[PDB]
Amino acid sequence: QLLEESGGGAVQPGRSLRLSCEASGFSFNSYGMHWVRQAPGKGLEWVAAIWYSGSDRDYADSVKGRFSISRDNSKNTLYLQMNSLRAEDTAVYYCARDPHCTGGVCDAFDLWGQGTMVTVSSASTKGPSVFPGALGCLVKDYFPEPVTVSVHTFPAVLQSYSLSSVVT
Amino acid sequence: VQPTESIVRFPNITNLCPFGEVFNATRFASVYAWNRKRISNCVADYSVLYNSASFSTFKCYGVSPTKLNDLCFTNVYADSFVIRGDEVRQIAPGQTGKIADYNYKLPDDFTGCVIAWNSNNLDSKVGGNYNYLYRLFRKSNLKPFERDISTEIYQAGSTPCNGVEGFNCYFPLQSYGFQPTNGVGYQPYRVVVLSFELPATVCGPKKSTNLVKNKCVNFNFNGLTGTGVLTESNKKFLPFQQFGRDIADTTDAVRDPQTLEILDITPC
Amino acid sequence: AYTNSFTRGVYYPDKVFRSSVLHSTQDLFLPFFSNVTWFHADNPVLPFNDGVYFASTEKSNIIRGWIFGTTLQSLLIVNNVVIKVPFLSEFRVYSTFEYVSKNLREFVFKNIDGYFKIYSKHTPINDLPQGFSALEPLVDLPIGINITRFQTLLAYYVGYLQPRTFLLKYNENGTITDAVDCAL
Amino acid sequence: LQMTQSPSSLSASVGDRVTITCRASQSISSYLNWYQQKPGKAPKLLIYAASSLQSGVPSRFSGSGSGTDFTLTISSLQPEDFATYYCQQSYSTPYTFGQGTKLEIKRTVAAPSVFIFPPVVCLLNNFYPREAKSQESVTEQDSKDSTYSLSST
Ligand SMILES: *[C@@H]1O[C@H](CO)[C@@H](O)[C@H](O)[C@H]1NC(C)=O
Ligand SMILES: *[C@@H]1O[C@H](CO)[C@@H](O)[C@H](O)[C@H]1NC(C)=O
Ligand SMILES: *[C@@H]1O[C@H](CO)[C@@H](O)[C@H](O)[C@H]1NC(C)=O
Ligand SMILES: *[C@@H]1O[C@H](CO)[C@@H](O)[C@H](O)[C@H]1NC(C)=O
Repeated sequence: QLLEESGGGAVQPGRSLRLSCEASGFSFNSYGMHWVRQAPGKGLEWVAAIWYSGSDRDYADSVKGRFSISRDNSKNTLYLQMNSLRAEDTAVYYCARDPHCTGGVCDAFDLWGQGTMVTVSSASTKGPSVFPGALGCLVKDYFPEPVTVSVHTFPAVLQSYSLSSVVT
Repeated sequence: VQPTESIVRFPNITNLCPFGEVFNATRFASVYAWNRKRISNCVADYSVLYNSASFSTFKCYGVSPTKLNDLCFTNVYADSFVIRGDEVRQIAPGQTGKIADYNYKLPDDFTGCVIAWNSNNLDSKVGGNYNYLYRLFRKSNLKPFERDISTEIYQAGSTPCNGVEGFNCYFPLQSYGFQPTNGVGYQPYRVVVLSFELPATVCGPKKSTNLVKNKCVNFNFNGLTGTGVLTESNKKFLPFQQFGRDIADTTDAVRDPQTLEILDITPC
Repeated sequence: AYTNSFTRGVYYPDKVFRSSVLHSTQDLFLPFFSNVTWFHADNPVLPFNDGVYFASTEKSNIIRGWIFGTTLQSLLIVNNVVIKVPFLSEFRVYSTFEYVSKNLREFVFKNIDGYFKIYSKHTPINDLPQGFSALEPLVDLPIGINITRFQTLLAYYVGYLQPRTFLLKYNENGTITDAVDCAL
Repeated sequence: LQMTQSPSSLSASVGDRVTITCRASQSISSYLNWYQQKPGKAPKLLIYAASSLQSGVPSRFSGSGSGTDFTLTISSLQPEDFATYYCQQSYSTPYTFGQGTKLEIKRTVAAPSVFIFPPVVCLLNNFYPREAKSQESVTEQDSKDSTYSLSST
């Protein structure tokens, strides 16, 4: 049993995206389902939740009136429909399951998922321009994360992305 | 001939029973999946439970609540679930409703106790308490002591359905909407049903006396009473047998459970 | 293969000593004069409805134990007894409970009311005689599961218990010597 | 509701006790959960309902408290228990998380090795603890000897 998320990676500001979460290997309809995001280098944050009835649901303070959570108990899927994105809605999004009380765990979401990066910016998809040092790399002016380098590797920084990796 | 004194001979067991692990748990189970636990080989003090001011319902049925420290019991259980306020009156023999017909059903020859209390300050959230559920639709009734954890889709119409939800096809569970400002009557009450059956292992804390013979006294060997003259016996018990009867179908030969010895009961 | 037992299967149904009483009793019993299903020693999975009579003549420690389950939680008995909740030579039976403790071994099992019961006896012989023994209770196992199919293990006989009604006679010492069948 | 978690930084040696405190801002109940996040992966459940261990977690971790004061406590560390620790309230919707207590490994003071690359990048390699010198970028603990690495541009 696991929870795999599909879903996009890059959009313009002010558009829409539709995420997914395909549970497999358990009884899907008897649990509640939540969405939890994570801004890069920051703490966790709670986003949405849907329960058994199909018309009872909650949202955060910020995103309420912009997102729309809904499930579908036949295809074992959970959806999130983001609309009118802002700048700071960029994160990694997780889906998690919280059981109901039968003796064991209760309302502490215990099983989690992969995570699908969502980047919201006005930039366009660009490859890098690798410059050699004198020893290390200066991988500069790309979009979006991630990108691997074949020993230290430094985290990338936003520019008004460019990272660097230095071999000892 | 009048008796002289009394004799009690219980087994030599000392430890206490796990009753804290049933009554003082951090959170119970919902009623459609009610929990269940066996209690065996321990010393059960029912006085300390009965004489608490916490319990707002204590209705023992086959046995009276006062004389629970004296008997000896076989097949003790303990069942923990959570129900509403105006539904405690259905945890009884021969009641009808929804909790007693689709969720938890007690038989007619019931011998146990039914304890409840008010736990509004432990089971109730300010939003909606979506984690205690109960079954609402089921095709038929239940047996005694039969559980049904099956979240398959229901069909209230003549047309069939599938694993989808639509018109006249419903999801069978439902949640209580526990809320810290519900009126008294929709608040969460928290129930434990004991049940036992009257070879015993678990019983009460009566201090064991020492055996006297050959005269007319009282006797209590594992919850079995009477008066009689405890002679020395000649009967040849195979080591699984404990009691012993005649064609008059009364107890006449007993194994002393402390020191393994066969005794006879001749009536005074 | 269908052979016949003619008088077997009676076991003590209660833990009450008696003496010189013609007592009447209603439980599960092996029906007298029943076509028991003699197997041959190869290990068929079998039906298990109420309780199974199991008799095996024996020479050199061939019969070892049983498995009890539904889909094959499940129950194991291996012969020194091991109980936990194929063939055995080497331990190649398979890939939360414990207990420990010529020939004609005769077992009777049951599974009622959350408890698992075993009644036992084994006597000398030189197929199945006219002799009449009884089976003392040997263990009581509270595991409370759904047993519907069992399979014997190796390095015998199988009947089936129908709900019947007997009348029994105890001797002076408190031992069964004869059984009267009232529903034959 | 507004949950306040402290201390924000921590450094301990292998075999100590640590005390994380997570005070709420109005009383709840036994509704509090504790999570562990090794850097990179998903989080993981440790303690639910303010005091109960989750099946799979060892009996080394144990939390306690109710009302407005809650506390997680490890008995004696292992090298696999170094992460960020979060505390979540389950009482009102929205469910707010905490801030995190990053749990570090302690060693003795070492020296940086300063390089410079012409066209610039100034490499400060393999020092401890992390201190100061057009933006800067620092790594995590190099878990063979628990040492930093830094750069500036
Ligand atoms: C439950 O715990 C309280 C202490 O919080 C104790 O006084 C009470 O006796 C306990 N109930 C039992 C053991 O049944
Ligand atoms: C035993 O088998 C014979 C074979 O024909 C059959 O006629 C008879 O009814 C069977 N009797 C019992 C008691 O099974
Ligand atoms: C017991 O096992 C049988 C297998 O033949 C199954 O059909 C039945 O539903 C089982 N009963 C329960 C209560 O699981
Ligand atoms: C009853 O037991 C006595 C033991 O003294 C024995 O001698 C006698 O043979 C037994 N009775 C029968 C019928 O075997």
